[PDB]
Amino acid sequence: EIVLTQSPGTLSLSPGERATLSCRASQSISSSYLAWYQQKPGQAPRLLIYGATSRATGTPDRFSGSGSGTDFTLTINRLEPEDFAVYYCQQYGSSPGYTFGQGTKLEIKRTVAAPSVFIFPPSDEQLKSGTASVVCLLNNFYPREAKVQWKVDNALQSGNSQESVTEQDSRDSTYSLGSTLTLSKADYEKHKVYACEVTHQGLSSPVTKSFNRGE
Amino acid sequence: NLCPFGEVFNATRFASVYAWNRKRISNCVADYSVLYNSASFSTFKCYGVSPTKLNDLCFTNVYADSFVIRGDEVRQIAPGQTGKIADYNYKLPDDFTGCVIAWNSNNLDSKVGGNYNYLYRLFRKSNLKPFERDISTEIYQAGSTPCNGVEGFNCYFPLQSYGFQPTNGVGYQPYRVVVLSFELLHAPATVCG
Amino acid sequence: EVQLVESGGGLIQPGGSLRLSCAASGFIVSRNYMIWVRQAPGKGLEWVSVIYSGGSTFYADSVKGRFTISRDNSKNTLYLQMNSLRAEDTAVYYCARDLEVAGAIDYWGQGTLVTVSSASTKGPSVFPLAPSSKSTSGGTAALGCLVKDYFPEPVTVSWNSGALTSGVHTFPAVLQSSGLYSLSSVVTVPSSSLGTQTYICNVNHKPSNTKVDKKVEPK
Ligand SMILES: *[C@@H]1O[C@H](CO)[C@@H](O)[C@H](O)[C@H]1NC(C)=O
Repeated sequence: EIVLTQSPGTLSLSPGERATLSCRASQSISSSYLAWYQQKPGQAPRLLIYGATSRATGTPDRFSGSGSGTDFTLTINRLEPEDFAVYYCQQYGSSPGYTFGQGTKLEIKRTVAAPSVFIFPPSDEQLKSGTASVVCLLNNFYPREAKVQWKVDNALQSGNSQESVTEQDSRDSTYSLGSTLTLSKADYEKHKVYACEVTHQGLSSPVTKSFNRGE
Repeated sequence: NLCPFGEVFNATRFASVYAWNRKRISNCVADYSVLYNSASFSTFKCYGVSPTKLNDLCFTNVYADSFVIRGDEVRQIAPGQTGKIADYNYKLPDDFTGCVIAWNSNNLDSKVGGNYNYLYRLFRKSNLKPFERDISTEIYQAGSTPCNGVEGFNCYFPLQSYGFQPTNGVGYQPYRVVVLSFELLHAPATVCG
Repeated sequence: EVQLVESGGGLIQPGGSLRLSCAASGFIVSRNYMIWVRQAPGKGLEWVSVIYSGGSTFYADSVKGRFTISRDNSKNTLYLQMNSLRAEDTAVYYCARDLEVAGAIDYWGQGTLVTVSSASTKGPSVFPLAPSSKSTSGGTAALGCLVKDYFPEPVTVSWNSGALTSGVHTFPAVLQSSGLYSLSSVVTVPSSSLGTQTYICNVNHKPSNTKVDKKVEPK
């Protein structure tokens, strides 16, 4: 059956620029049966365009649809931070009646911003359960690429940490990241200096936050 | 004395499917193998009747219904189908006794830039009964708010245009359709082969 | 106001059944094309089912024979009955109103998460991420709550019962090697506010009947 192939898979552009998103269909369809959607994280998809060119309610003129046959395009003029989203195309003329493209993920660039770094020792409450989680927070940085190096008495720790990254902020276009080092209480009590060392394009040299267990 | 099938099959213009045309055929000799034998048809499905068989029978009337739909929809013109065409535009009965004939009419019904004269009914509260024909154009109320005959949000014109353009894919191209149904009550039998 | 409010999603064992509801306001469900669309975690949109105003129904091949779409006109509600659930049915399920060439899919519900798994329900532990910075530094302090070891998703975190939203980051949950989720929620505030303002994370994990308000205090 019909396949919709979107490209590029990912796109990263600055405010004020123009994004061009392509949707290619594996067979020719009437343009009356193609639509575009915007899906921001945590939300349902929002209809932008239907019938290849018609703007849905609430869709401003800077969003433009075009195309015919096997080739369709969504153009987003005057990009802004809130345009961060996944954009999907959709056909509704061919079997089985509804098909979506795989989406183009749009990132909105901003000036480089270094993370603010914080380290959190485990709570006494958690230690009472027999486990120690040590948390390193990298707040409001750009670009997304960042390196967290855990050190315990200056031994570099591998295999015992997990990271999570927020979606790009819709207002300030930054990311934040948390890294959690997990130890047993007995292991945690065998060492003194807990440090997370952070590398990022916005830092001229790596930043280290640390604490001494018990201090 | 000869049935005017050419009037139906060779008509210059065909009806939109929602306003499908019915021709009553009476007091004539038919002969459908001459009609069937014709590489000029992409669909020729008969239900009940066999084609080479129809030359033998006598019905008290024959109806030729005709209209245009999309290539992908021809499959809905069959007993027991569902979909926008079967539900809201043209409906055959489960016990249909007749033949469905269709051919690609792209070279007649398409235009550069789209021919928008052919319509289908998109919105309708209930399914059509078999051989029911609904030509109303009342604004369709999709919500709680009355439309008062004005189109708007949740107030949609019920008919929509096909967009027949010549380079469309075959499933989006127009197909002309003729449905022959065979009527046997108990009275004169005015149509034989 | 016109809207579609979904419910019914949650944890179900493989082979089990769940019914999703979609309560409409304004739209008359029985007069519209109504659909269900699902989105597996991190994946794209997949159309699931449609019901016509005249009552015709259609289904994607991946759910045919196991899912049933239906409606109740008196409650103006759309349902999806899902049977013989499998791990790959795990997704956020959306209902939506379709207008086809008159407007495609213009209104969508908020989504309800279905998790198909035989892992047991477990409620989180909530631990403070206490601000290190002194209230006199003249700078910014970070504080938060670690919501640890829970199943299934989701949990919700607010701060000061929703009065504090600026500077909050609630991170995506991570699946730990135990098969339990963990997440942190953090907020940055002026360090000078640590002596005058109380900071409380409100955590709710409905599957385990866990509702926790934790005060996060400096140490
Ligand atoms: C339609 O017109 C063509 C013209 O070539 C003719 O051959 C055909 O028999 C006609 N169809 C009828 C008479 O049913």
